Amino acid sequence: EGLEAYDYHLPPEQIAQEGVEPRDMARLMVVYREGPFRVAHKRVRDLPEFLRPGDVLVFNESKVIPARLLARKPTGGKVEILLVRERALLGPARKAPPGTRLLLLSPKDLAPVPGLQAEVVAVEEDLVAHLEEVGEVPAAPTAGLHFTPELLERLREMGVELRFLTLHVGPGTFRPMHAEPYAIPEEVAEAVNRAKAEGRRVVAVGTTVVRALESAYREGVGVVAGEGETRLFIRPPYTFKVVDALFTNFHLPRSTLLMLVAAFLGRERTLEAYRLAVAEGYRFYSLGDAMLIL
Repeated sequence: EGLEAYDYHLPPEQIAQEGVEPRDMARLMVVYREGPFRVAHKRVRDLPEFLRPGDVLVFNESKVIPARLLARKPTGGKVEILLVRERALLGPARKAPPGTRLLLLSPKDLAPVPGLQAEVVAVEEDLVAHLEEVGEVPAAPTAGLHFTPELLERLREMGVELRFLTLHVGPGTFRPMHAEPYAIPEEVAEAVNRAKAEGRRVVAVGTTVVRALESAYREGVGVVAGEGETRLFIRPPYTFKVVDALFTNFHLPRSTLLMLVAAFLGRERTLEAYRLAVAEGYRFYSLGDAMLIL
């Protein structure tokens, strides 16, 4: 058993190499946690049919956390380096034309980090090129990609709340399960708790949202606003305290993501639905189709 309990045959061909356009034309398998095994073979654009006014749809929007770096040109001039994204390529700070700089140890001794170097290349592209191994201390498709401005508007029009929490990404988060740093806005925490108090559904869009909401839950309080971090491995058995429904991609065999879905939908029912998805020609992974568990 072990990892074999979450295994299934996934034809390599069904792992989407490109997304569908419009994005909400991707297929959507609707499966239920309770009652008899039953699914609806739809498209993401059909989501409104399965939601209702008052449902709270929670998404994650990645927020980049730049890195505060201190350098020094070989000549002697200081220069700040706000490493933003592209790994370690995009940044901006201070003057000094396109030249070369030496990475200086923050605390250590403010001395030149061995081998750590960089040189200003182009400008406003996708503005610097570093060398050596970066110092620790100092873009990726997800379930949300399936939504279009149109789908979002249709959801608003039917009274579905659209709430967004923040997943922190970028150089400013580096430290080295994969820890997940996040932030939940006050209005979001408040909206989720009021919905629960009123018996309204909290619908998670993606497992990142699931992990953040469940990690932010406090007994006697509900979900707390603010920053947080979670390295919790959600897997069977697990009782969800916040998430009432889940919109998520089709995950790879033996993946921890599949394990999280298994905890929400049930391991056996999850494997059954996945086998059906395979047999029905669904596309898998990041650019593939989606699943809605109600």
